Amino acid sequence: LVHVASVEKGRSYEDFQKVYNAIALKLREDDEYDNYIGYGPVLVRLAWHISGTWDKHDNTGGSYGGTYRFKKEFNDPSNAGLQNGFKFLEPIHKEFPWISSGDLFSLGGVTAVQEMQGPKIPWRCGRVDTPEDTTPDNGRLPDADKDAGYVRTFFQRLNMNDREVVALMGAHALGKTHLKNSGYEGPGGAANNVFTNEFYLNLLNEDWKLEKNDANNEQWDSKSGYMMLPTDYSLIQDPKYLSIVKEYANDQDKFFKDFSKAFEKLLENGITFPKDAPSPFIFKTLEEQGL
Ligand code: HEM
Ligand SMILES: Cc1[nH+]ccn1C
Repeated sequence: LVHVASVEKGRSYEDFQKVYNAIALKLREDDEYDNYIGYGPVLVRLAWHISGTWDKHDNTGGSYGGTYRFKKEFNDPSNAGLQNGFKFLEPIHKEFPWISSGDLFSLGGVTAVQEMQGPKIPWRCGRVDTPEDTTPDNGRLPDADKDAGYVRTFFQRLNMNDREVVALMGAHALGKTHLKNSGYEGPGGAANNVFTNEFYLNLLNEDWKLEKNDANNEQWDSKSGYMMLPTDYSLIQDPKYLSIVKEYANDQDKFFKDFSKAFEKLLENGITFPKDAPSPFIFKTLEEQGL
């Protein structure tokens, strides 16, 4: 497979900035979802799940085809809880019917990170909706109950190296695990709808205890009321991952820079950009615009 980026006909930067502003205005507005966490965290989890199905060996999956819109992908056990993110973006797709699904789902993630005071993420347009039979089968997204070798081997399918994997995982400072969605429960820290390097500081500074939860799954729990998945806790059990965790805990700006590069890479895997294509857009936040 080759998936060539094709700009939505007649659209430029100012068009996409209007879709970004519509998602950001609605994030401000529906601030009550999930006990006042808001929809920012479920929207970056949706952009990572529609992107994380990519396989570098045959170029199948990834964000290009917008195939989460199909039942097979929508009902994947690993996507439980993302229906909420889908339902949020649905009025926005009725308002801007010209944008492709892959472009809207991925732009949802970019807008959430920047509006949660995260780094600016460069974003490219050009994903094209593909037919229901290009939908990847279930089972390509990662399990939580595993160790650092599984994590490393998994992320190699999307060709992510150690630094990219540790930077990407800093997003687990956001939102929370939910028992009915995944069999895990709890938040990762206190500031769960503001983007900071909190995931790393908690992993280095809390007194974590391994316990089983009400679903019979193990997780690491701390005195503070926080939790870590086995795959999260993995990052301080592997010596190469631990040096990077320490780096990001001591330097949030380095974390923001590397998260920005890795998250754009993740959202563009599997897509060829022609060099006539527009350069990546950097969108302004509501605040930058006085809105
Ligand atoms: C080995 C990698 C990963 C595994 C096993 C994993 C697993 C999980 C699980 C079990 C949940 C909880 C779902 C729920 O109950 O609602 C979760 C939540 C979340 N994940 Fe991941 N994750 C991984 C990587 C990532 C990455 C790379 C990102 C983003 C760059 C990400 C972003 C999120 C976010 C923001 C949430 C919170 C969503 C909410 O509050 O509803 N995850 N993850
Ligand atoms: C710490 C954590 N792991 C997954 C989600 N969260 C919040």
